Amino acid sequence: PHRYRPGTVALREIRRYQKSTELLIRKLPFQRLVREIAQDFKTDLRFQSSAVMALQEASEAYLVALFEDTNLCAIHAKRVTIMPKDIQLARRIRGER
Amino acid sequence: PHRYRPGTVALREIRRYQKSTELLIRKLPFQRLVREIAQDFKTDLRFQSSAVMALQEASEAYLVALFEDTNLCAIHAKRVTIMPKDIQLARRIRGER
Amino acid sequence: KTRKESYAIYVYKVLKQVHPDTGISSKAMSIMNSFVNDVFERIAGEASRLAHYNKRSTITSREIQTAVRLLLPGELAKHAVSEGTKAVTCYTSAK
Amino acid sequence: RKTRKESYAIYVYKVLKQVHPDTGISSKAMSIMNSFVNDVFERIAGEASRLAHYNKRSTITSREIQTAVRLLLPGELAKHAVSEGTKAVTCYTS
Amino acid sequence: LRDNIQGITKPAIRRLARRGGVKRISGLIYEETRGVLKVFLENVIRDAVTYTEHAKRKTVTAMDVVYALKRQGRTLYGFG
Amino acid sequence: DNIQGITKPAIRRLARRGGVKRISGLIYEETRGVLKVFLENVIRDAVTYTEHAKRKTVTAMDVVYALKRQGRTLYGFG
Amino acid sequence: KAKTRSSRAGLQFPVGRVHRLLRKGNYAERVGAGAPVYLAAVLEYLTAEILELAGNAARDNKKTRIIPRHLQLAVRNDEELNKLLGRVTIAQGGVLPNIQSVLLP
Amino acid sequence: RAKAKTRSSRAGLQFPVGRVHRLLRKGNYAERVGAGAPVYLAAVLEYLTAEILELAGNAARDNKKTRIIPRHLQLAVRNDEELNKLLGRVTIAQGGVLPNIQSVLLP
Repeated sequence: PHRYRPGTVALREIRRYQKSTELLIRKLPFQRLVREIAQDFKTDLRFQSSAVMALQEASEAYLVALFEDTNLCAIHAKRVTIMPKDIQLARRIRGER
Repeated sequence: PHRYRPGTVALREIRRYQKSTELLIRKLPFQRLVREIAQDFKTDLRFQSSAVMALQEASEAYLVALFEDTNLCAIHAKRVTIMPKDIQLARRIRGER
Repeated sequence: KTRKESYAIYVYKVLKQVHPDTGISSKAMSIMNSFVNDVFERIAGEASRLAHYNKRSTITSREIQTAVRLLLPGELAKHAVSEGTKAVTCYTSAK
Repeated sequence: RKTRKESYAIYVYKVLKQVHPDTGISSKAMSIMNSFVNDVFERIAGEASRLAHYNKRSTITSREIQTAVRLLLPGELAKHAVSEGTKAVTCYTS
Repeated sequence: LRDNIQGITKPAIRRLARRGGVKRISGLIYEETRGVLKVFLENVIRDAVTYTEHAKRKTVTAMDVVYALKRQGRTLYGFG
Repeated sequence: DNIQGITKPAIRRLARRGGVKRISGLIYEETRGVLKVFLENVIRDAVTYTEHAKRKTVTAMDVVYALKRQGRTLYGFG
Repeated sequence: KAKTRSSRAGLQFPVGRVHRLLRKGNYAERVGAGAPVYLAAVLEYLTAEILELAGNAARDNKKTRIIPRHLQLAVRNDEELNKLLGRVTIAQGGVLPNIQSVLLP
Repeated sequence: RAKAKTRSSRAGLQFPVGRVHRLLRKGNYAERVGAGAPVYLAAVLEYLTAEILELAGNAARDNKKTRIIPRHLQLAVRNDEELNKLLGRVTIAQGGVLPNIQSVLLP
């Protein structure tokens, strides 16, 4: 019977995830991804643990900043929903593509 | 009697100024601007001529690149006319303000 | 059993001067160590390029001062110049 | 009588007369080419110095120069620059 | 190996987008984001493996990752 | 004072080289503000290099070194 | 007789180690006398400014121990420190609480 | 006491090897400088110089000219993909731009 109006749980999840500091990706799938796309550069490498933790920190920070600039592009187009051409505009103004 | 439809002279001036390589600002007013806003850092400076030419080259290149990114923002908003909030969006995504 | 030098005890002393009743964890001490090494290498490299541009062979306090004025923004740069000049004066007068 | 100015004008002119035998070059383009050679020299030399400092060495050998070229140039251009350098060192020794 | 770009699931991109401050998300953002992340990780892994091969080792340490990111123009405090 | 010497047809020519079809009427004041901020940040470092070298003349190499510190690297002037 | 240089200049950072790291790391051929004293004074000032801003946030969250979240908030709320540490990622730091106004009901 | 042969001729180059070795010794990079390092570096600098002058001479021929002015260097760098990635944050004086009009602006 009780349901929230759509948008409310989105706003309180925004507050909940901007309050904390943790890793937001599972770490065994990320470790498998790193070892796989490192396998095409040198066969039988042997990572440490702090190397994979440093890569996960850097990747998470990059994606969060890209989503902030994407959100500003989508607000500039007088919308709310984010579309992939906003990502393309952000990465081309910034100087990456 | 004869008049062009509005847009035609704009397009051929775009072609004409993208074909040439010259300075697009008069240089005695630019020299007066440089000496004035340098007067508030050290009294009685004494510029060369190649210093003012280097500053004019660098300033012209900066403004042309800013107008290209502004034009992409205005096309993203489904318009043609460039407005100053496009300039603000470009300079804030880029990392300047 | 091999030595590795850091800036831990000095950051601890500065913290006990500004806030006498607080502590710091190990991760934040690692972050402060990285910050001090970063700013050191940045100022030293700028002073070296000044000394190379002017065809000289000596890094002095005037090169360090001009590197600080080029690297830091305004109010922070003015207070850093004041602190460094006060330290050099108190070092030469206590020769 | 003036003070001498070392440059790279005559060597760029030699390379141009190898690659296009009936083509000249003006003054401003020669100045741009001189600035380009100085820029690329300082990038590769600085990166090789930083590698030799990371690995606790006191010597810049040709292996540091090779790794700096490989870090700093993009793709196929690095693939051909490595070949040119190795070929010149091999011809220099014998 | 063909998977593990699929292992970055689709509540995880949602959580990253909400830390970024995003209220409503389309349904093509998922594949676009996976492409972006794979390109970034390839450019960092390549330089880390270059430093490791020059040092004549077989393990990728944390400092090689730090030096690679510092070359990219992205400093990282806390692992040195 | 002299920022009004960057006239209305000159900004229009820079916009035409940028590839701009149609321009509003507040771009001129916005553009004068942008150009003034850029020139302040470059001339500050050029005057700092000149003051360290014990001179009274601003040379072209000081401008090149300041622009290289900004991350811009002009070729053609020494 | 053995007094340190740091006690002579009235500082907390070492001056001998800064002089060793200047002579050892290939910056120039000679290194003067006031250069490590000036540089140790500058580094001490910057460290004191960062930690003074961080301890206040550790008070505001009612703690007696500084963590990287408190360092993150202290850096990113200040103005000139945010321009000095412009493109720098601090590990385990998070973001600032920002919500756009057109998204609010 | 023999006949002097410069180190450029011994390797088959055109750039100098002695000047590069001096500029590495007098430039504060490391303490000791090996033997093959200036030969390797002069080979790399000659390769990049020839690679850019090829394309600049081709553009100068296509514009019905004999000499090379900075416009041809601009066109040569900005049309290649990898020279554009190398010289990405670089302003070439008296160079201009590339012709590019967006699609939605022309009728």
